[PDB]
Amino acid sequence: RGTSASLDYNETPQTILVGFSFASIDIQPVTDEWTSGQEIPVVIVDADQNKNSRADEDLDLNNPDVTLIPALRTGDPFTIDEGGTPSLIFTNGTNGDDSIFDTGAINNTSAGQVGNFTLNINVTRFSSATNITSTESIDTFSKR
Amino acid sequence: SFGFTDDGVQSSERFANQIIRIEAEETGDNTSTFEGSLEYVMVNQINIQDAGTFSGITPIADDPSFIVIEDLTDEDAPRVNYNDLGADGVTTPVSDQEEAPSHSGVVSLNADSYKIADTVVITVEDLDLNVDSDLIDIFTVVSDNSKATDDAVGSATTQSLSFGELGRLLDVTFDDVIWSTPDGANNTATGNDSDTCSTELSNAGITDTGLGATGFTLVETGAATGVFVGDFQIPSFWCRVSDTTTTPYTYAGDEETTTGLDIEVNYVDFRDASGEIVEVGDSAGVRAN
Repeated sequence: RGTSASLDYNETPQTILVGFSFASIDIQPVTDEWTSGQEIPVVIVDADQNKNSRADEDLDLNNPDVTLIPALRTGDPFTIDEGGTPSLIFTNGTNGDDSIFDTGAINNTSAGQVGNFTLNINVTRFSSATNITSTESIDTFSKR
Repeated sequence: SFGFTDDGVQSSERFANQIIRIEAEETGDNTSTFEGSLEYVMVNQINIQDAGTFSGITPIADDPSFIVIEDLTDEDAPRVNYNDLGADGVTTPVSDQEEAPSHSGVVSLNADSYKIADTVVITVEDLDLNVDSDLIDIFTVVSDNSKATDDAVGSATTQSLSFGELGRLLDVTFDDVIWSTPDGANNTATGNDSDTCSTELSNAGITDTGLGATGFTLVETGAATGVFVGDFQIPSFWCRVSDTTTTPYTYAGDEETTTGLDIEVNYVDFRDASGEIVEVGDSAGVRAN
């Protein structure tokens, strides 16, 4: 923030200043009371999410480059951060013949849903011959 | 040649030797009127140390620029001379001069009292700090543990002189002590317990460890407005400097609350209304409920 660059044509330079913008969020009820089964608008104004002046942009969860998403919470959901910052590893391999992923089914029976989890790993030709390990972070409100 | 000798405090000790030629352009086809421009950069404590500022001027052009080392008025006002052949056939020069004054800077703080996590906004009204009319002028904070100008707005390049430190333009203090991050070689004090002040702050979730860590910068409001504005947010805790006479600074072993301490900003004008060095400041109080 505060630093700049300089672009020049016709011996008249222009600064390209980097800055942040204060946001404003406001739920807008259509009439006096918000009752059941009525859509009312939610409006966010943050210039930091307008990263292209020639395109209309969406706050998609799935895009890592959208840094912030609005969220509403009630009671106590069990989000992916419920026990603190998780630990994640990716792997290549195959399911065992006794794995729940190969033998289970979703048919409301212990025979289908309940099992154990077994796998065989081949990450020997992977970079540094280790399973892909990750650096984790959690959004304060969106829980991503 | 450009520079100063010794302190550079006395006028006889400042020098600037240069010649500037204006290649003016005819306004029309048969209009005998020829048009040109001048512009000058007044030197400050930061740009004077860099050879970039002196090599940056354009000595021969339709729109030249030249350096001013100090206030130029009366007999020393910059003057352009044009040798001329008159209608009576004798060669008689014509000339014009314009004074190039220096300005007394003021620094202010937007509020008289702040609270924890309040935005504090600093403004400096010094016209002499505008060095370019086309571009926004920006000043940034120094992060170099081997220099006396650490966690202050200025330049890593520096020298020790009579008036103080030559690379220092602005800094922020709590209880008349520099607000600096506990980093370097002299931050090993643990205080009452066995935890050093740097990790002591980190456990409190504080990232605004000093002025250099808030990203504070002085930004000119317009291209040639001459008004600079910066802002940052007051922290809950800070780490006091035990001894300022060593480089790097020696930090205390225990964090302290900012509540009940005054906050101050100090600006050093390299050129006041007479072209002399002076320091000016403003103060305010941090409160709690």
